[PDB]
Amino acid sequence: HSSGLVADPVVLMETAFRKAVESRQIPGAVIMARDASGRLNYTRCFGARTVRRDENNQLPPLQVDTPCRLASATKLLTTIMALQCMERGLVDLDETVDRLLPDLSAMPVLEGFDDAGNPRLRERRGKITLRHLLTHTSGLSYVFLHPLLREYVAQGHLNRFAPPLVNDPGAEWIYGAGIDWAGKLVERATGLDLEQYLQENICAPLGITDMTFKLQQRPDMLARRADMTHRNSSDGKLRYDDSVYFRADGEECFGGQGVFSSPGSYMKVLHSLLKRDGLLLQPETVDLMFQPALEPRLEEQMNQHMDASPHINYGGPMPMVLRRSFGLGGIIALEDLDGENWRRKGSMTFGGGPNIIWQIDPKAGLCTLVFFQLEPWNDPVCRDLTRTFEKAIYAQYQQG
Repeated sequence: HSSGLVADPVVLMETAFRKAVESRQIPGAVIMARDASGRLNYTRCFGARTVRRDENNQLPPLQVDTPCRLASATKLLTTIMALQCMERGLVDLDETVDRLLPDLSAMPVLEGFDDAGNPRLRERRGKITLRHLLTHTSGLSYVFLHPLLREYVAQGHLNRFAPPLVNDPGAEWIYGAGIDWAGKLVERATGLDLEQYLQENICAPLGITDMTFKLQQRPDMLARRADMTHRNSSDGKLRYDDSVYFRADGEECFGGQGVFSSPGSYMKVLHSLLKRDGLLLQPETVDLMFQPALEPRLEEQMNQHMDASPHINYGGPMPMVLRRSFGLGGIIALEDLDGENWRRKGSMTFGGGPNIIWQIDPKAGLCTLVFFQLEPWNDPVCRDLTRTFEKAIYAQYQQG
């Protein structure tokens, strides 16, 4: 036409999400991207927050303000809370946790079992520090992940705080309860429960009114929450899952998994970190979070473990084989994911069990999130849709 007078990657990506909902591959999704400047403010919602039909045989929509189970996306929130304690001089990242976590310090290491089935417990060697807790290098694991803890529970010997360690601090990178113990350290250092601490130090500075460990105390959030959806392994179909986490909060605030919030409120956290606006942490402390924390020996072992474990895939949509490290808050990419087309070296990421993925990319000046409420973790459809979203957004952002 006439200037001034009266195949898109992003449009194609949005169509892909819409088709995934229409074909019942996913219940719905929320995708968000923000840049440091504020110029990029992209939010899109697709489909439903459940597969359970309401009284009118309708599926309630999944929205930017829908309360969701964050699962392991809670770990970044707890990391920030522990780092605020450090900034306020309540804890040193390299001092022993003995002073605030004598109960964790008293925990033995489970070595194995004797030929009669009796557990073989020994004393932990070396100090556990808050830096070990935040980097998953304390020797703490998870019952569902470790074969020794799996055997220890199956025999009837045992709550994220209860299991013995499986290694000494600094021996190896092991995904586990270290963030739950970092949350407990925050409570001990401040004299507040993690819920009150979260409200005063993460929520209030960002104007967040829907982020809590105590969902049962929020009937407004209960009325609007997503339900969990499960993909059946037998036929790949979507089913309603009555998640125990949506029924009761429990007494303990589990820093590694327990927060419920909306995608919109979670993006406020990511965006504050990307902008280094000082609302949650000093800019120097945010820079520290993105620094590779592992010595060469642990970096090599973590990479060998992850490259060999695509069935676990902590990295979610990141390439299966990549040079990574771990910072304070998530996995750091030590190389560009795909040259100038996608996440850059230095970007940090983590996920939540229901296929939630967050990433902050300081070099590119972008942060993105994808929320699903679909289990199990590492779902191929969610993975592919997340890669498609990120790649389309990076393309549009760089084009100008």
